Order: sequence, then C-alpha cells, then structure tokens
Amino acid sequence: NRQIPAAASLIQTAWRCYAAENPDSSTWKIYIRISQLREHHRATIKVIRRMQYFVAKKKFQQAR
Amino acid sequence: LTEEQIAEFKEAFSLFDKDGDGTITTKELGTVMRSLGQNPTEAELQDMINEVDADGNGTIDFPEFLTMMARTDSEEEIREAFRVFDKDGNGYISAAELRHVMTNLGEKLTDEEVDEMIREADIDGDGQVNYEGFVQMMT
Ligand SMILES: [Ca+2]
Ligand SMILES: [Ca+2]
Ligand SMILES: [Ca+2]
Repeated sequence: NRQIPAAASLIQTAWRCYAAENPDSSTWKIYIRISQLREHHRATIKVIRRMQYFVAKKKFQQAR
Repeated sequence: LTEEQIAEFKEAFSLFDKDGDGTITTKELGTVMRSLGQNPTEAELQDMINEVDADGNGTIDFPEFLTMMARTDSEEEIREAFRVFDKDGNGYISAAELRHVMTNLGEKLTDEEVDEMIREADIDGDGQVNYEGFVQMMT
C-alpha cells in the first residue's frame, strides 16, 4: 500500500509549507547545522519547502 | 500579488541563481540545499525542478519561479491524504494516531512540530482531530 507514505508526505510537506509562514514556529528548529538562521536562510527554506510540497503532491497523485 | 511580494520573490530567486544567468539549475538548487544542511540526491533535485519547469527546458527562470511561488484542487488532495488514515471515515484522526503517522512515516516531523500541529488542529481539545477543519486552516 504505497498510498500510506505518499499520503503522509503530502500532509507533512503541506504543513511544513504552512508553518514556515510563522517565523517563530518550531519547524525552524529542524535545521540543526545552521549557526544563526538569517533572513536569507528563511527565504530559501520557504522556496525549498514549496518545491517539496509540489513534488509530494505529484507523488501522492501518482499513488492514488 | 503585491508589488512587495514580487520584489520579495525576485530577491529569493537571486539567492538560488548563483550564476546571475537568469535560470536556476539542479546544481544551484542542490548547492543551496546543502548550505542548509540537507543532502539531496540528483533525482530528488530533478523532481523539484520538473514540478516547476513549465517550458520543459530543464531550468527555472524567474517567471516560472514566480508562477510556482504565487500558486485549486490541493485542498481536495490533502483531504484525500488524510482520508487514507481515516479508515472508518470518522472525519477524525486521533491525536495519538496523528502523532504516530507524522513522526514515523514519510518526512518524519519532530515531536515539537507535531505538538504545534495538534495544538492548532484540535480546536476543542478532546484528542480527536477534525482534519477537514485543519485542511481549511492551512488553506
Ligand atoms: Ca543560474
Ligand atoms: Ca524554464
Ligand atoms: Ca477535536
């Protein structure tokens, strides 16, 4: 049942995309290898998270 | 789209286009991701680009970047993903079952991420998440 991982990842990328809009969300704490997260980190993180959401969207569509 | 949003998206674009050549390649994308502590494979980077590369040239120019960053179904697909775990069709998923799936499957959210998710989603605090309400909240 490959729907289960693809379903989870769609929920998780969607939430991570939503939650990065909150600058003080604990979702920012996952980047353990960044000494000081500056604004340029957050801007790139938001871009990357949107791209991963779209990938997860496609992968879920393909599994359903 | 605001005039402020477009400039913010142009600024973000520049952080990826290390070239200055007007396009983001898979190599520049992996360069940025490794700078954040991630290690993506080449196939992962390709799938990222291909979801955004509307002209199929293999790179991302600024209008493509802006199109994706400005981007309808979606709500329904995220509902359909929750419905995968709504086996009895509750309309509801247990906070316990949600933490389990979120933490141990797919992308593996942290426990602190799941905390934030459940606090926002479980409006009445009974430990059962109305996920259609939560999908609304995210969109
Ligand atoms: Ca470039
Ligand atoms: Ca292109
Ligand atoms: Ca509830």
